[PDB]
Amino acid sequence: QVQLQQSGGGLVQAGGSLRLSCAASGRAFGYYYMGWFRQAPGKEREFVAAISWYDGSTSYADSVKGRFTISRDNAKNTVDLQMNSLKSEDTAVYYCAGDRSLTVVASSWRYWGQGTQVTVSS
Amino acid sequence: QRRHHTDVGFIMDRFVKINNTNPTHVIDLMQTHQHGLVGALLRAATYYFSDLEIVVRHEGNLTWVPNGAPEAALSNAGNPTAYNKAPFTRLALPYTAPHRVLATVYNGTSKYTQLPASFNFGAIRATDISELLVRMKRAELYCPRPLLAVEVTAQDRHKQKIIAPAK
Amino acid sequence: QRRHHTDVGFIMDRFVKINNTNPTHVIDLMQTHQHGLVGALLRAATYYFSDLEIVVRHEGNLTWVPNGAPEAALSNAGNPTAYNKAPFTRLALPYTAPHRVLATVYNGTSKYTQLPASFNFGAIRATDISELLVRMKRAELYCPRPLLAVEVTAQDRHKQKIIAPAK
Amino acid sequence: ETRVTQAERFFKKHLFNWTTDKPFGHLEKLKLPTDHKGVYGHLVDSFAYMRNGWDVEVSAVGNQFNGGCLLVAMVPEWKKFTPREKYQLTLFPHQFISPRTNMTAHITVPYLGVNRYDQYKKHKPWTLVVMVVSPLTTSSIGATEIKVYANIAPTHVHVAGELPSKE
Amino acid sequence: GIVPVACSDGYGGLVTTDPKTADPVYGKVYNPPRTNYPGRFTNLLDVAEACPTFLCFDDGKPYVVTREDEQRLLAKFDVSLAAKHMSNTYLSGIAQYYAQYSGTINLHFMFTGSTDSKARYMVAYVPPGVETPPDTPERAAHCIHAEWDTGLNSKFTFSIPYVSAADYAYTASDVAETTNVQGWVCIYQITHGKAQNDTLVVSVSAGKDFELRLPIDPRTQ
Amino acid sequence: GIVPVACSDGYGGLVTTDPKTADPVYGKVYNPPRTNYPGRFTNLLDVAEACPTFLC
Amino acid sequence: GIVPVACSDGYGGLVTTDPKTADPVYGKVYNPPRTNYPGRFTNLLDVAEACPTFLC
Repeated sequence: QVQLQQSGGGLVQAGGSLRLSCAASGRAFGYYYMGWFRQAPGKEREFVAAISWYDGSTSYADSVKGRFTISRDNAKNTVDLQMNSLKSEDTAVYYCAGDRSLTVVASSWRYWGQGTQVTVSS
Repeated sequence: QRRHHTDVGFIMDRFVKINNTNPTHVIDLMQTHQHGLVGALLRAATYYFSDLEIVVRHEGNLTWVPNGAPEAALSNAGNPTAYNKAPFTRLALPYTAPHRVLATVYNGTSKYTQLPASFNFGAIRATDISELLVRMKRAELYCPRPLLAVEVTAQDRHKQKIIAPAK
Repeated sequence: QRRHHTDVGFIMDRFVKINNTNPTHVIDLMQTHQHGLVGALLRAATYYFSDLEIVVRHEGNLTWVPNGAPEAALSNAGNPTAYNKAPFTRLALPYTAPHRVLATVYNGTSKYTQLPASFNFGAIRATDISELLVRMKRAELYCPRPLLAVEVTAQDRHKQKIIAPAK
Repeated sequence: ETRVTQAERFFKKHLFNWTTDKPFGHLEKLKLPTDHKGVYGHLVDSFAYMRNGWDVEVSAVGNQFNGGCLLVAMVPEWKKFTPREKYQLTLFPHQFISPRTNMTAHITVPYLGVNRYDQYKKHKPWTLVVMVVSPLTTSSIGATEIKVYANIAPTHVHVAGELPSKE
Repeated sequence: GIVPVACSDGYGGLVTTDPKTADPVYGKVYNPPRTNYPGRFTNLLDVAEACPTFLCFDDGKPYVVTREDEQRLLAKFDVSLAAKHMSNTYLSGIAQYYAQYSGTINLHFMFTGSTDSKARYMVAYVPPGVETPPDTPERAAHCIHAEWDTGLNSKFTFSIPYVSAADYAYTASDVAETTNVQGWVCIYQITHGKAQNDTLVVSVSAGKDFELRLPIDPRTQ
Repeated sequence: GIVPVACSDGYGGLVTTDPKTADPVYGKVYNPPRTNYPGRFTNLLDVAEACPTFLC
Repeated sequence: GIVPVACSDGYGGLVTTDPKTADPVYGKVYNPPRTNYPGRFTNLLDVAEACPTFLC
């Protein structure tokens, strides 16, 4: 069973940096697009980032472009979201998800993680 | 007690003649005579795995194409070609079938009383073939099946004349 | 996974027939058939380096002159002469060309569609030659080039009949 | 040999015209070295044996409102291409040029050949190849014709055997 | 005395691929080294994996054009190294010389369409199961499928899984065994905005764990 | 020089059950393992001893 | 028993420059030494390099 485990969340000051980790187990880690989704309180899940599995690529949302960095480690089966230049709007639960699909919709990703809480303090 | 003469790996390691020979031949272990030592002890298993060694008496060169190769590939010398010596030719072939183990009985078919055609070791061709012997190396057997002896019509038991030094 | 059967040094180490044979022959690897395994996998490289082993079926003695030797030197036995045995002759030749590596395509000429004459391995002569086989040892290839499969006229894909144990 | 640092400088040129009526498979070529009019041409004529690499920067001036893809490549030992192998020009060093995504390519190649030194008056190893992958689509708000350029400078120029003048 | 030997019967013949070397005729030849020569490849599958090559769609073009008709099916093409669409591919060229194969095969989609046109697509692979491929763009969602939109990238790579009965599969699809041999891929257009002649080029390369097994010489010579 | 050998008379023939192997023709073939396959028997008498059968 | 051997096809012929020696016929011959003989050259190019010669 493709299982995603999130870690690295917590409280952090605005303007700082934080790194999240997504530990994945399974035989299909090397064929699945892996990205992150953020769910603001009272808001639906929204795409924030994604990384490819063949060349490496990158794609960030317009709200976080130029501020985030998403990286993958095939040998360790871990996907990380390196975060910098924090702002208060980023206080939300960050969900690791994957699938063969690369979209902005959240309903199209079959597998999800349990989520981690990230709080931005102004 | 010594139980070496009933070993499965030891009883299968001997040459056995294959009766049906053609200019083009598909090497299948199920062509053996069913009542011989090797044939009958082989039909008493469900699956098997083995290498092979063959002795062929041919005219001209002999070509071998592995399992899955097209039939038209038998007319090219790029595939392993053996040039004929005087008495005959000895070759050692590997196991090339896609399946992990082969079988002696199949329950049904495989296309979207007859085994699938994918149960073979390859093919050989020459201008003609006069005799062909096969030899199972490092044999292994699985899932035993019934083995039957010769029947007795009305006697107490079968009588066979043994070799005697009588002059 | 095992990727040994696609090795460049392993796929090139087999005998291949050279169709054109003459009483005097200049051994060039570009005489191979273009659609065979070795020929087609060789035209898919730009440069190459290799040794050679040859099997020749001749009458009388066989003489070999290295690369750059005059043609008149083929009539003297001082150059390596092989006396004929019954079936054929096996010899191992070195690489004697002046250039570091050879080539399969040349863009232009070399004299102050045709490769320069300096791309060869030597020459052989006998009173006649009936067959000639060559073998590339320790081959190496550089700068890959397009490799094409057989075309499909109107079908979905090419169909070739595979070897089957059907009786 | 001595390295001439004055022969390594750029020189912009013209490749071809990119209109809308050219479908997939339109091929343009420019063998190197071309008729350089600077120090390099003097080296080509007044020196005999040279070796050097290359680097190229091709640019297609346009706008994002057009669609299409361009393939630029450096084929060594250039040869005329039949339509079938035009599908396999990604085996050579290459980059994709498309006004939607990118604007400039960058390919650097070293010196390679059979001889350690070459006479560019006779043999031309490298070639610049530009082909249309997808046709140039345009509308009433897109440019009707796109011009492509080409900066080009030899790298690591090494020459041996200095020659006299012609005056 | 001298050693006694027995001349075995059947051994000694010449086989085209025997592993024994020959006797040298011309010794002491030192050839100039071919060290640091750029572009040396030692495995064919490494070259096949590194560089993808185009597919040949109908009429002889390497892109599929958007269709303005009710059939949301852009196209389908067989996944077989002997198929009609993979005819002009380096992978098929290598594979024609071998008998069995096993592993993954990758698919590359690249949008050469205009920037001002946005669209949604999906791809669906169907192993050798049901008698008819799911021509319906919704029926194919039950297969192993993916969804990609040209709003975050113009490149999207899809991997084709290896599903079959045995360990190794044939490469030389037989005259017999009719019906869909193993696998087909069909691409659907969920929506399209001002995409009437917008293009889409597809290329195929070997997977990370592809492998070819038995070298043969099948062509007619 | 070279080693002298004597070609013995009577040896060298082919016997159906000789213990000497043949010369390979097709190298580097790795077959999938047949490990943990249930129901592997290596001796016939073990099968005969384990399972009785009826009399007629 | 005795060792089995296979008589290969194609080998064994006589080549003018083969590196294998022959079988002696007349042993125990001790020849007087040719030590300290002036003017011994072992390489032709050494002689060519040492002494120039005229042009015509």
